[PDB]
Amino acid sequence: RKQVSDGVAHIHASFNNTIVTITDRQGNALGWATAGGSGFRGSRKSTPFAAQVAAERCADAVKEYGIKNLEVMVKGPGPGRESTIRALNAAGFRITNITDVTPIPHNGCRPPKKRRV
Amino acid sequence: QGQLYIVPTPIGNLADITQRALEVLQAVDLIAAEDTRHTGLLLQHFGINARLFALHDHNEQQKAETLLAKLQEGQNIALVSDAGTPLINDPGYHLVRTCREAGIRVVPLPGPCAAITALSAAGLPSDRFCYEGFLPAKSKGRRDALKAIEAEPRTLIFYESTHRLLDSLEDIVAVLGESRYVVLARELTKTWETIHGAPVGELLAWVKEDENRRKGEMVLIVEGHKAQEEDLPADALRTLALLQAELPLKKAAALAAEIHGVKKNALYKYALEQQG
Amino acid sequence: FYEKPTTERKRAKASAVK
Amino acid sequence: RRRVIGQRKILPDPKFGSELLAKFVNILMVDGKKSTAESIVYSALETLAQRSGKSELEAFEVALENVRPTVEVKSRRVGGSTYQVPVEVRPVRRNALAMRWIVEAARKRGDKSMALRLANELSDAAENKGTAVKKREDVHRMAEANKAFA
RNA sequence: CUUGAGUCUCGUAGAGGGGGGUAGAAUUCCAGGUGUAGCGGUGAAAUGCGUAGAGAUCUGGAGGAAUACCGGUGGCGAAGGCGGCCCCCUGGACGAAGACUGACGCUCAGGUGCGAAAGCGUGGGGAGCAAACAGGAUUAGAUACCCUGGUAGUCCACGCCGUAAACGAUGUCGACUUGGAGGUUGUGCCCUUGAGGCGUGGCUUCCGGAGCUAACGCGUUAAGUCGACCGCCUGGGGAGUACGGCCGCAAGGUUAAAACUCAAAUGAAUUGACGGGGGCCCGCACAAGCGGUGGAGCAUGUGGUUUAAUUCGAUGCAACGCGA
Ligand SMILES: [Mg+2]
Ligand SMILES: [Mg+2]
Ligand SMILES: [Mg+2]
Ligand SMILES: [Mg+2]
Ligand SMILES: [Mg+2]
Ligand SMILES: [Mg+2]
Ligand SMILES: [Mg+2]
Ligand SMILES: [Mg+2]
Ligand SMILES: [Mg+2]
Ligand SMILES: [Mg+2]
Ligand SMILES: [Mg+2]
Ligand SMILES: [Mg+2]
Ligand SMILES: [Mg+2]
Ligand SMILES: [Mg+2]
Ligand SMILES: [Mg+2]
Ligand SMILES: [Mg+2]
Ligand SMILES: [Mg+2]
Ligand SMILES: [Mg+2]
Ligand SMILES: [Mg+2]
Ligand SMILES: [Mg+2]
Ligand SMILES: [Mg+2]
Ligand SMILES: [Mg+2]
Ligand SMILES: [Mg+2]
Ligand SMILES: [Mg+2]
Ligand SMILES: [Mg+2]
Repeated sequence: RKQVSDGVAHIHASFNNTIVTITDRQGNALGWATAGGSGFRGSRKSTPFAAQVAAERCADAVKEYGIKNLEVMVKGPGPGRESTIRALNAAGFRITNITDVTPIPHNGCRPPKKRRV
Repeated sequence: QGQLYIVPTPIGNLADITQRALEVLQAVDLIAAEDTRHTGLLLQHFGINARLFALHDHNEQQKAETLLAKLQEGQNIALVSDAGTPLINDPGYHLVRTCREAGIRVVPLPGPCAAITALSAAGLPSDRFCYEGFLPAKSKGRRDALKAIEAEPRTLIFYESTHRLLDSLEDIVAVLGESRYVVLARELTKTWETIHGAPVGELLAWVKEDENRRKGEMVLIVEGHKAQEEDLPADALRTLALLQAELPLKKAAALAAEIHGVKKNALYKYALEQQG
Repeated sequence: FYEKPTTERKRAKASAVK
Repeated sequence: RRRVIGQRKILPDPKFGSELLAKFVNILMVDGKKSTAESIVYSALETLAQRSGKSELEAFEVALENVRPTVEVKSRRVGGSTYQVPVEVRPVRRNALAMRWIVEAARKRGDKSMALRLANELSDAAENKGTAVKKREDVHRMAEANKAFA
């Protein structure tokens, strides 16, 4: 609506789900989509296909704003890391740079006990 | 092709075995037993030799297929437990179900049962009864289980161990009240056999008088709830208390009465009495 | 434990380097 | 492998540019039988108009629409072992792989010579017959059936 | 008397120790903006969070705990142990060249001190983690892993506890005994030209000779050749248990048997099965296709029914158009 035409895409990748959001330079979100929110459900459907579907849905929702150039941030690992990137690039978007902003701790807090399976 | 036999065993008195059971044990090729060693000793006392198979709940299902295959080969398998009869708080459910669904004859044999033996001499109505087996070992779980069966009008049969008799009795006193009549039957068919019936509080007090009275295995017979309708439903009271915690007293009582369809005056009086 | 994996990784010190 | 190479360039057919006809028999070359097929295609199509009631001009490729596969088996080394992992049919094997297995069962299946086998087995496709079409019914077993592990 | 052992002068490296500051990342929580139905979790789920607006993103603030990269078979410490950066206090070790004292030394039963983690007492602190515990799932029902939470505990100050596979399963000190390849700190000389070459010290890692060892293996940092002193052991179970003494708030710790019972227990190494630990090489074994059986009717043969017999043998991979 505001026709800013410039924004940044935040991607949060997790072993169980992936989240894609679009915001402006001031951090104000405009639209978002998730793999679980795009018809898929369960970890057995957490493949990069669901991630790209969610990215396409987010792009369709945010197309009303007329964004053309996006700076994309990657948060954490996950199958839907590059799939979301290509999905949003294919939806008429001009990529600028890929920034990895995964929150790596400097051994501050003790990690939860690892699984025994 | 061969049939499966559910042969009970004595509950502590060797002399309490049936002749048909001995004949079946000597007439079968494999005997599935809870603890081979135990059964082995029992078989030796009667001079019977046969094959023993370790069948307990831990590996029940795992070996159910093997037992089914053995039965299909025309062999006769007899199932026994350390005591009493199988399938009553003893392994055997999965094997019996597999045999039944596979079209294999099942021949049960009458025999000792601790719950039935206790009930016969319990001195309480036996027309209708509910067997519950062991109670939860945890205090919270035990209290919840006791509360769920508080309103049961039928006689209740429970199994009990010397390790938690005192705690279980205390929980019963707290939940069902000391006015309830309970019968404790200990070491049936043994030298120290003792059946004592009394109010729960009196029973507890008597048991605590001497540790010797809480030694061995036990069965609890609880008289069913009396046919009294004066007391209002407990669920309505619980809902009213929760709504009072979350909402004002008047709205809580109105909502509880509306949902449960009961008189509001009685609920309000009970709430006021509890608050006071 | 959070320390056993570190010891297991350090055990490979003598795998093929020395 | 880091990079992959495409298919080798091959010249077209000067007569009519029928790649399907050329690939039908070229893969099956043996004992110098190319001359037999070359001299048989024209002779067969001359009389096929009355032999089968249709001419091999426009009806030669009207019952092969289902031949074109959508998923093909590729031996890919993943997880430390070989697996199918059916991916979209790339042009390298979309048609060549399916074409190489057409005359594998319609070669000497009731005639003493290949004079009439090659043309008749394909002309019969217009009458709910033939074998090139049913071949696609076997690839579906390993595709769209094990998505949990693929 | 000066060679052992020490003192003085100069310099070197070091997560050595105690105390106080401060820095960055991250987790959690609180609050604001944008934004809107999901988020979280799993093998799949559910409990859990969310329209009184979560998760995502941004912007402030609070708090506790730990110090990514450097980082290394690297370094320091008697051992336990010690990792951001800075300051104050402080211990030890090593190297060059001298001067000094002149056996002042080594080892130590008792004794004294230090001593991982868990635990205890008092008073604080509490982000994350997490015994106990609650709930979900699974089961006919359980237990058990798995999931969501979560209390001690984990942190600080003082005091107690004095136990570890507290291990290098190797007590401390001194001397003698072929050699290579490193790492890490010194220092002397040659053009340090420099990284280099020539030597000379301390610590430390790997291979290996003689010798030793039951073998494994050790091998100048010995488990080799000797010397001084101390501690400890003489079958397995009973049992590091009982009784007593001492120590402790408690948990318990330390010292420490006997009856009875068995003819073994145990160490190293060798041979094969096992195996899924693994890797490798083969065989329409699999891969990619060709044609069949099983679908239907026949003929033969088998298992069973009947019969007076339907003779008997093989009747899992090695039988059923087999003996015949
Ligand atoms: Mg037992
Ligand atoms: Mg039993
Ligand atoms: Mg320091
Ligand atoms: Mg210093
Ligand atoms: Mg301090
Ligand atoms: Mg912060
Ligand atoms: Mg050192
Ligand atoms: Mg002098
Ligand atoms: Mg001493
Ligand atoms: Mg501690
Ligand atoms: Mg305690
Ligand atoms: Mg404390
Ligand atoms: Mg406290
Ligand atoms: Mg539970
Ligand atoms: Mg947990
Ligand atoms: Mg938690
Ligand atoms: Mg010790
Ligand atoms: Mg240690
Ligand atoms: Mg030792
Ligand atoms: Mg060994
Ligand atoms: Mg060596
Ligand atoms: Mg030795
Ligand atoms: Mg002895
Ligand atoms: Mg002791
Ligand atoms: Mg004592």
